[PDB]
Order: sequence, then C-alpha cells, then structure tokens
Amino acid sequence: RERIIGIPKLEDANDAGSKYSQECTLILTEGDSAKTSCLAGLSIVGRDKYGVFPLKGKLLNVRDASFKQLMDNKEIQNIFRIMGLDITDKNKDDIKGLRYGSLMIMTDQDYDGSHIKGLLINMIHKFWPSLLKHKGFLSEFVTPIVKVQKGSQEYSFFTIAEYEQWKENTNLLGWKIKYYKGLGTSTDREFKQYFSDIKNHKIMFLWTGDRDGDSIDMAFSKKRIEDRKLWLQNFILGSYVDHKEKDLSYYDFVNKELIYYSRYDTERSIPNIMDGWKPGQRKVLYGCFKRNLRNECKVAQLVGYIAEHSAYHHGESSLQQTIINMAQTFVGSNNINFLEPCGQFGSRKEGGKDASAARYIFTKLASSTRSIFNEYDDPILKYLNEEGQKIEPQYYIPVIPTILVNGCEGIGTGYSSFIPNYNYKDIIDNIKRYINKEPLIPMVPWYKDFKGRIESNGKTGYETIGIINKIDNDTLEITELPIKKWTQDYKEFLEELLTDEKHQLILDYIDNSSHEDICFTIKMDPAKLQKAEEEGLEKVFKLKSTLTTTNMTLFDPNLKLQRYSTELDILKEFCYQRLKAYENRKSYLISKLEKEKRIISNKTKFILAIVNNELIVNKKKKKVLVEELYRKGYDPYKDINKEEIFEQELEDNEEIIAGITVKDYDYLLSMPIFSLTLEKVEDLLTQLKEKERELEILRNITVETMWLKDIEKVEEAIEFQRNVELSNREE
Amino acid sequence: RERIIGIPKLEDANDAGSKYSQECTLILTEGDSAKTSCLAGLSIVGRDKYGVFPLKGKLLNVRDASFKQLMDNKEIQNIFRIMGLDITDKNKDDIKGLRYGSLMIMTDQDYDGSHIKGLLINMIHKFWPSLLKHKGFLSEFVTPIVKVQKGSQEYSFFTIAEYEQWKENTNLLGWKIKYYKGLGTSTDREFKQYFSDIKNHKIMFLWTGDRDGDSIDMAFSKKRIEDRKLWLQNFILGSYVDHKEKDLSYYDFVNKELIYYSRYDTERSIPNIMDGWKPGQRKVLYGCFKRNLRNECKVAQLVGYIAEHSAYHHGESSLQQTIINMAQTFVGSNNINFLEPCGQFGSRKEGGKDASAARYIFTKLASSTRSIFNEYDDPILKYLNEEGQKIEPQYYIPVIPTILVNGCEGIGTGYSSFIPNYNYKDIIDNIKRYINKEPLIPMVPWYKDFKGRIESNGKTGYETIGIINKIDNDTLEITELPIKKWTQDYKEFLEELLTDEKHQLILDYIDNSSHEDICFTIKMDPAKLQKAEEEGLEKVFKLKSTLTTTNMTLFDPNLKLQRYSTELDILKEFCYQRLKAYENRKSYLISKLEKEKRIISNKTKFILAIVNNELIVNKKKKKVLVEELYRKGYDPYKDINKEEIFEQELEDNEEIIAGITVKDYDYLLSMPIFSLTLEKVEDLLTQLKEKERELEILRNITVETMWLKDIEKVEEAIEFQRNVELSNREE
Repeated sequence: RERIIGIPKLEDANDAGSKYSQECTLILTEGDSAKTSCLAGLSIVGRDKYGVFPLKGKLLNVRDASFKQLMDNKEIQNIFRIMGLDITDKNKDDIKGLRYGSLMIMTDQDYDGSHIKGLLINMIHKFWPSLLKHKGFLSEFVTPIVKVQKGSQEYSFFTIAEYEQWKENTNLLGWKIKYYKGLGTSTDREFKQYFSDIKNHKIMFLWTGDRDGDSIDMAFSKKRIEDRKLWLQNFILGSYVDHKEKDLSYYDFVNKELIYYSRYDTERSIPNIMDGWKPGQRKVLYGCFKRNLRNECKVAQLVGYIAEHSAYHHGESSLQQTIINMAQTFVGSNNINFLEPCGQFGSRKEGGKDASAARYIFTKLASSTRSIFNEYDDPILKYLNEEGQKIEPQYYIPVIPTILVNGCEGIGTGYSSFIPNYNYKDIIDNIKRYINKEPLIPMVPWYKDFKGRIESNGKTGYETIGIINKIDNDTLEITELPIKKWTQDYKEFLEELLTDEKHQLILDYIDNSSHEDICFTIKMDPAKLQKAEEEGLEKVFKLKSTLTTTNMTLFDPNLKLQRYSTELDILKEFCYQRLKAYENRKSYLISKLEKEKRIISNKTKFILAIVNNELIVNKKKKKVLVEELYRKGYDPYKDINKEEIFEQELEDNEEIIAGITVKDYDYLLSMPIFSLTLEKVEDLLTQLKEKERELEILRNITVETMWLKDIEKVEEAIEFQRNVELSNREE
Repeated sequence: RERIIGIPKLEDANDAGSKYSQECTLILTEGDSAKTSCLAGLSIVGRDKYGVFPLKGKLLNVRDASFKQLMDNKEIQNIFRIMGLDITDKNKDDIKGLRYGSLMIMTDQDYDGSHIKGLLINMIHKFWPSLLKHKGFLSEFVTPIVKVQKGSQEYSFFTIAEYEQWKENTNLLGWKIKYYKGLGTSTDREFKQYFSDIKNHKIMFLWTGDRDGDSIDMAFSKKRIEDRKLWLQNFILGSYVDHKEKDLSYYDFVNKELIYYSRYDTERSIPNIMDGWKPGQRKVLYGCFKRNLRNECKVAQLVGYIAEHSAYHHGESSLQQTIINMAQTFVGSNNINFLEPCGQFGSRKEGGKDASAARYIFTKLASSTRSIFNEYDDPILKYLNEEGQKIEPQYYIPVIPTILVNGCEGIGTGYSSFIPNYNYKDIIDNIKRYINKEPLIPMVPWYKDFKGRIESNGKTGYETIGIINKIDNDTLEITELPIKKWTQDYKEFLEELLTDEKHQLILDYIDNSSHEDICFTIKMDPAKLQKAEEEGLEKVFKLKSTLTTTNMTLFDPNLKLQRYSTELDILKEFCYQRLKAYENRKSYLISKLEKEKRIISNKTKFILAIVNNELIVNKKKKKVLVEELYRKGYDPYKDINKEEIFEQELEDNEEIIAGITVKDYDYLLSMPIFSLTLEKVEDLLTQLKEKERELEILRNITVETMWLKDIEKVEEAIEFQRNVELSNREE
C-alpha cells in the first residue's frame, strides 16, 4: 500500500494512505520527547489509526513567508507529504483523499506551545482555509492542569479556575499537588491513562464564522500590526480558555489563549512604572531578598539560586547578564546600582560587555538597596504563583521612583521604550512638592560622573555633549564622550578618520583613556583643524548624543502598557500609588504589632505564673497542663494567628478539649528553660511596655510622616553609598 | 613615530616601536575583562611603557598547526605585528629591534589560565626558542591566592601552602577570608594596588637548560603522546608552584602547574572505581544528599541548586544532561538508576536524546539510593574544598561496587574506558565469596530488561544479539535489538536497505516499535530471504553488538589511573577498600554515640535536678546559674565536643569562671520548658538506657556483620525499586 520514503522521524499509521485514511489521525507533537510519550500512549490504542510526527522548534510563519522560504522549508514540505496535502489545491473542502482524516496538535500547556498551535492553525488557514471549516479536522491534546491526591479520592482538574474553586473550599491537608503545564511532566504510564480515555483528553477546534479567519490573520499578518496593538491593549486580564468544554473556537483560542504568547515579549522587554524593573531583574532582586544577600557570593552561585527560587526560564547566560547589569556603576549605566560590583563587572570602554566571568565575580545587595526597597513593604506586595511556587511579586514599591533614577531602554516588537536617567535629588524634591500640593518642577536628565553638558534640544528631548579642547594649532584633546558612546567604539571611529575613505581628516591620535576616564590626543592638518573648528568640533568629531523623551513607555500599576508624556506624569502616578502603599503598610504593621503584643502578653503571664509558683509544670502530664492552660485563659496560638496560600510552602494533635491540642500551646511550652532566669524575665517584662508604646506611636502616625521619614533614610543611604564609591576611587 | 594600524583591541604603549622600545612591556591578558582591569592598573604606572592586548579564548597550538592554519590565524598574526616579531627570523637572540622588550602574561590562577600561559610559551619556543633563554623576556602577573582580614592586620598569601600553614596555626575568629583564583575577583582598586607594587606581583620565567624545551614539546607535541601518558602517570599528587619565589623555571611550570590542565580532561571523563562516578555526577549526587532530595523537584531547579552547592562549572546544558542520564531506566542505560525519572527522561528510541526539557521534568533520589550509599558513611569521606566552600567528596563508598552495576563509557584524549553492566546479584555473591575466602566467580555482562543473548566472543569480550524470527517465506520479524542500538538508528538502517545503494535487500518494512519495545516487520524477496538465512539473519540485519572488556580503565582509590584486567580485579580492590571503610565507620559511630551519651547524661541530670528541686532556675541570675552548673559538675559543651575546617561554614561569652561562659551551657539552658513535663522526663530517662545498649552492641559488632547486614538492606531496596518499576509497567 501507500508508504512514505524520506522522513525517518515519521511514525506513520499503518492505515495511512489506505482506504481507511479517513479514520486515521496524525498527531503533531512539540518535540521528539513528546513523540516518545505519544508512542507510550499508542501502545494502548494501537498503531493502525494513529500517526505521529515531531515538530522541531517553531513552525515557519507561512503568512509572512516568501515563496522561496516556503519551498526551502523541509519541515513544512514533510508535513505536506505526510498529510498528502499541497499548496496548488486550495479550496479543498473535503477530507479525501488525504493520508489522514484528522490532525491533532499536541503541545505543552504554556505560551510557546500555544504559539505552536497558533502557527499550525495559521498554516492550515493560509493554504487550505476550507479545511478549518471542516468539522473534526483539527483537535488539540489536553491533559489535566492540576492533579491532587489525599490517600484515595484523587482529583484531576482540567481548568485552573476549577482547581482554585476546589482549593478555596478545602483544607489542603496533606493533599499532594502537582501542576502539568509541560508534556514532559507526565510519565509514560500517565500517557497510557490519557490514551485509555482519549475522548476526555481531546478538544476539538470549531469554526464559528469569518471572525475566526480574521482573528488568525490579525495574529500572524505583517500588515495587521496596529490591529495587534489595539488587540493587546484591549485585553481583559482574567481571560482564559475553558478546557472543561469539549470544543474551542478559533476566535476564542486566539483571543483568550494565543494572546498570552503575543504579549509576552512586551512583558519581558518593558519595565513596570512602580519599581522600574523588567520581570527578570525583579526575579533577581526577589531572589536576593529571599536569601537576604548581605554578604558576597559568586554571581554563578547567585544564578543557580535565582534559577531555583524565582522561576527564571531564559537560561544562565541571560541571568548572569541581568545580575551583572544590575551591578554596573560606570558612566551611562546606573545612577544607583542596587547590586554591588565586587569584581570586574565591566566598564565604559565596552559598555559593560567587558564584564568578567560569573564564576569569579562576587555581588551582594548594595548598601542603599534595603532603604530604597523598604522591607516593611515586602508583606503587602502581590506575589505571583507559578505551578504552586511563590515567586517574585507583580512589582516592588520602592520609597522613590527608581524608574526615573536608572531609566530604561526596551525593545520588543511593536513596542519600545526609552527613559533617561535623572537626579534622585530632583526626584525627591518633586516628591516633597507632591506631598505639599506644590507645583512639580520639570526635571533635566542627569548622569552620575558625566562631565559633559546636557541641554534641551527644544523639541524631542535632550542632548549630551562631550568635551573637546584645542591644545594648539595642530592638536586637539578629547576628555569626555557623550552618554553611552563607549570608548572602544569611539576609538574605532577615530581610526576610520585616519583612512582616506574619510578623507584623512586627522593625521594621528594617541588613546590613553583608562577604564573610566577619557583621553584622546589628536593631530591634524592645521587648515583642516581650523575648518573643523568653523564647522564645530563637537559635530565634526561626533561628541553629541540624543536623549529622546517622546517614548516613555511603561506598564502602569494596573499592568497595562501606557505612554507617559513627561517624567512628571510618571512621578505623579508613582506618588499616588506609593501613598496608598503607605496606608497598606501602616494597617499591616498595626495588625502585626497587635499579634506580637498578644503573644508577648501570653508569654509574660505564663513565665510569671511559673516563676511565682502559680503554675506548676514539673512532672505534670502534658494533656493535663494543656487543659490547665486552656482553662486558666491562655490563648492557643490559632486564636492569635488570624494570607494567600502557596502550595509548596506546605506532643500530638489529639484534641484534649474542646478543640485544643498540645501543639496549640507550643509557642509557650517551646520557650527555653533559660526564659525563667532573672534577666530573661526582666527583658520579657520590658517587651510588653515597648510593644504597646511602639503600637500607640504607629496608630497616630500619618502616611506623609512615614514617607518623609523613609525619604530621610534613603537620602542618607544614597549619600553613604556614593561616598564609599568616591573613597574607593581616591588613591 | 612607529604606530599600529589594524588592531582596535590593542592598547599600544606610547613608547612602543620607539627608541625606548627595550624599556616597554606588552601585557597579554586573558580576555577583554582582564584588559579593562589592566588599564585600571596602568592609570597608576602610566601608559608610556606598558601596552595591553587581550587574548580571546585559547591561543592556537602552533606546534601541531599546519602552515595554512598559522597564516589564517588573525590573533597570532596580530600578536606578531604588535611585538614586531615574525617567523622568518628564528634564531633571534636579542630583544632588538622589537616593539616591546618584555612580554607579561596575565591570566586567571586556574587550569585554563595555566593552559593559556603554556600555549604562549609554546608559541615562543616554537618560533623564537632563543627568546626564552633571554632573561627577563617572559613574565607572569601574579596576585595573592588568599586575602584574610581581622579588623586591621590584613594578610595576603601568595601560596596556598602558606595560607594553610597560617590557617592551621590560627583561630579563624571572625577572620574574613577571600580566594583570588580568577582575575575578575579583584576590583579596579585592588588592581591599582598590585600595579603600585608591581615587582611583588610579577614572576619571571627562567630557562634552566634543554629540559625546559623538551618539557614544552612533550606538553604540546602531536608525537609525544606516550611520553605524556608516562608524565601523567608519574605525577606527584602534592605538586605545586611556589609563588613566593620571584622566579619560575619553564620545566617547573610545565611539570608542577600545566600538568593540572593536562590531566583535567581525563579526570572529567573517567570515573573512580569506588563509586563509579565521574566528578560531575558526583557533584549531582552530593547536591541531592545535602538538601536530602526525598521529594520531587524540577530538574531545572535541581540544576540551580547543584550549580550553587557543588561548584559545577561546565554550564547548565551539561548539568541538565548529567542529572537526566542519572535518572534513565531504558534498556542499555542504568541497571540501577539512582535518580528517579519523574517524567519523560528519554527512551531507547534515541538513547535518551529524546528527554524532555529540564523545566518540566521532575526527579528525586531513587528509593534504593540511600541504602546503597549508606548515610552512615557520609561523615568518613574526604570532602574537597574549593575557594573555602565544602563541595563533593573525592569519592563515595557505596555498599556494593556501583561501577560494575552501571558500567561506564569514557573518552577523553589519550585515555578512554569501557565497562559493561553487570548483575547486582552476581556482584553480591562475589562479595560474599570475598568475605568468606571463597574463590570469586567470573561475571557475564547483564542488562536489565534486555531480551536477547549475551555470550563470550572468546577473545576480547562479549557479544549481545537481538531477536529476529522467520514468520513465513516472505516475512521476517524483529522483536529485540542488541545493546545500545537505538530504535531510530536501526529504522534508518532498514530504510537504507530499501534503496538500491544497498541492492534492494528488503521490499518493505513496518515499524510499530513502542517507546520501550521492538517491533519491525520486514518483507523480502523469498530467494533473498533464503540466502540471507544462509548467511545468518543476525549478521545480515546487524543485530549483534560487542562489549569489549580489554579496556576497563578507572581511577583507583588513591586517585591514580589504572587498567583492570577483569571485573574481579575491580571487585577485589573495591572490597578491600570497603572493608576498611567499615572499620572507619564503626570507629566514627562509636565516637558519636559516646558523645551523644554524654550529652544525654548531662541533660538527664539537669532535668532531674530541676524536677526534684535540687536545682533552682527561677529568677536566678544567669552567671550565678552557670557558675553553679560548673561547680556542681555539669560538662560545658566544648568538653564533650572534641574535623576539617571549611571557611564558608563560619547570654554573652563573658567568662564567668574559670574559662566558662553562658554559651557553654546553652545545650542545657536551651531545652524547652516542655522537657520538664512528665512524659518528656520519662522519655529522657529512656534515652540513656537505649543509648548505652546501642553503644554496647556497636562495640562488639564485626565489620563483616555490618557489611552483610547492609547488603541485606540493599537487596531489599533494589528488589522493591524494581518491583515498583514492573508494577508501573503493567496495565
């Protein structure tokens, strides 16, 4: 019968290309690993009707692709041969005589997998749009998103929303919980179970009109970019596909699933207004806070720790670089570095490219970082949950808007952003003006250790100018470059001036620039030098750069991309949010202090009672003592301990009365015998007075006073960090 | 004056190529990062006399290189132009008129850096051997290996041996300690200090005769491989270069420093006899034990943890693969996997290549692993120290020789090894024969779940044969492949049989092989099939593979490469070492039990005394109570706590009398008030009787009984793990 010659990776169904072709299904998998799991499944269902072909990487986007790219693309050519399909016959509306009568796409339940499903739908729509309208033609393999276990009574949830509804309404015992985003997570045995019940692991794509086609073209066409921008902007942040449904329209897949891939690159490339962090940097800072990185560690070790605790998925090279960039201090990088560069982290010579290997450089939190990112704020942030692990928050809320301090430069596709560096002092006096209802003052971009000029160009932004001086009639000297022109690039530019392709503008140059200062000495024809002076030396030698302020694009506090017209608009939004964050911090601290006070009060009573011989513990049966603590009015811990739940963060519990266990009083019984000694008793007594004074003071403090006080600490910390940098610089 | 045109990365000295050329030094650095640090140094010394050029990666080995490779090599051509040197003039004995009069090599103080220094010396010796004899021509930049601090009194050690001598003779307070292997570890400020005192950061290479040249040629020549093998074998394991010396001969550099790079690849590629582990796998197992990986975690998270805690430096891709390979269970991989494959870890189809992404697969210690690698052995192993961090041991000592269970295949250059898999049951009965002075029985290679035949080839080893059957006169069926012939490769081979380049041996084939079983059905010309039967079907269809036993090469227990003639020689050496390890474990456990008993005895006395009203703690001043505990005969902890020191593992301490502090008795004072309750007192009393019985039993047990008992547990664990694999396999 019919057979395929040139495709070793194909696991052709026995009946493909036969008179049973309509009954056959071809499974397209994301990778060879998925194909191997699929063959484990097919050892159940059999190999007569199911074929398997592994997709490598990501399918070509046929919609934008040139004809030559299409012919040259072996993976797509192979898929065409395997199906029995080809381009010349479009308009085909029937499933005969194809080698297979159905196509099933099997991928990870993640953004890349969704992008792959979309690319396959894109190809089918582009070449045989008729085929999508044909019912039962395209399906997708689906496994449960979450599996839970308690002894017996095992549940499997297809939808996260379903799992959340179960989780909210259940005490997680001891329930064991596993997420199944990737196909690799499933064992071969589990694949056998899915294929044993394949109907319940299959979702059929449904065509619901021309909007489906318009959706696919909007997603993948080179000409629909603005429609795509509108589509991304109008996205509803709760949107998700309901896997409980046996059917899924193409329009719903594109709008409620593919969109997550489509918007992911913008999410990676553009920082949030609130902390100025892109998500990867935020993962790094979160990792540093979690371990409390106050002492040096190797960057490579930090890379391993962040990869484990922050769920960073873009590889060690990007992670290394992200940490390094967060530690750089050279001209044109960070105004305030939040990681310390303990070693060679690169320089202005190559714009940080000249950083040393991660294995030998150390880093730690910079001395100012915990004042700026005040730890009292940590508990009021919203932390993301990935497959049950508690990872980095949606954003940090620093005391000052760090986004203005260090700026940003981002390019994804379809969105970019640039924000200049600014003086933290100008930022702080704008904050004080915001607190006092005083008019805000526009800020001029400012760069630490830059010696040149920054001035408005009057239209789109600002210009930075380096320093060049006439030494004598033959000689020029350059002692400063414009912002972000690295020394090595400039040196190459002077060398190209030496060659005739640039008309021998200069006779000679000596470069004695250091790692951080600029020293070029240039020799010229005296007449050429004079003419260059008339043209303007800065222009001739290209010593100006432009800081454009017309595209200050950030994610807003509600996770929505915005363009801010000026630095003041950014500052105002930040101030409104930050002032609210101070109200949340105050309420949280009050609730925490009340809980601490109650715990102290119980310990004080317990210790005094033993020490005054009112309470006898020696040789007392434990249940008798717990009963006595309960009867005498001691709070079991659960009454004081009134909190989002992250799955991976999870003398008997036999109820004495009424609901009390021994563990309920561990916070008292656990206290060391040393607590009964005199100094310890005295300190314990001291503790409650101090706790109530601290609570009373907190109750009456305003948010403006809390902020103003933190700003005071931030100014001191920044100045100390800077003074240390200067002291280190001096001989 | 003279100047260089085509080399942007060059930082030419101002006086290079001038009449001052002899006074100039050219610094060759390992990378751009090193060059940037060097310019930080030169901002002190000035730029008139020092030039800097960054080496990229590793210099070409000119000795083996073809002429075309030499001409084509821009980095070397550039170095020649910068120096003013070139090939045509060999025999040059003078330093004029070179652009620079001295060459200084600046690298990391690690194996790769040493290899780079060697490559540069190799080039100079090959083209201008005369130049090496010229004194002061080649030097090397050296920083202190270790810097220590206590307040003031900062010391810097150039030699590790010097640092060890200081460390042994000093209490590390509170001393802060940093290693400086890589150049990147040093700040720009530190570089300024080294260049402020450059004479004390420079070592001059010295030529001491023709042995130096012979040393360099032996190290780098294509024709001296056997001399290199002898050189590697005769290495003295304490060997090191004395950096205290201002001079270093080429022969001493090659023999005592370069050799570490030279032998490193063999160290990476060939396992130790004792645990069957290559160092990277051993780092993985060590990491798993340290966190006690009894619950599943993502492989990518495990990768991050191992990278932090085991000092793995070969990148995430290799680390991922190492973990995955340690979890594989398919035919031809591990007889006993010590990591569990919780997900898709690959199959026989592609020999494990078809493993899923690290982000979505989970692993944990396999159920048998802690019985085989008995944790009681952990404290008696020798753990390596890297830059103050405690990492993986020299080797583990398992209960059985795992190297025979899972075999190995290693290729470095100049050494390779192959060991087949063996049946653990055969291994265990050989161990019991070793214990009883009974003759050992030769073992035949055995592979879990393999259905074919394994038989001696009579000469070099064994042969494994797959299964092929005649179905009828036109049809053959293959239901088993030989060991390590992956299904996909074999399928490609059948497809090539279909084509005329292989004379149309077969008409057709169907492949319904699963992820783990083999099913090829083949259609043939009946006459061709008969002729093939006469030739022998196994031979025609290539269903045999060879297990060669003539190159069983391992590191011996003393860290020295050996070739073992048979599996019995390996077994005997392992048994001798393991029996000694049991003596060390017994002595360690006895010492630990004696310490635990003493601690219990003190707690028992302390609790009874309080509970019986002999000792009063309530409202007693702490120093008074500590004085009373000391006077009444309680042991301060330091008297019971009698231990190699790893740097990164580091009510007042005011001496009451005579040398006692409050902390000395924390182990008593720390005990919870709950210890005074009745059940807790009763259990405490129980604890000492149990501790002395356990100690008495341990004192009189023989090593053979301890081993035999552990072997019993190992047999149970392996059988349980296997039964779970089989139960999972069943429908």
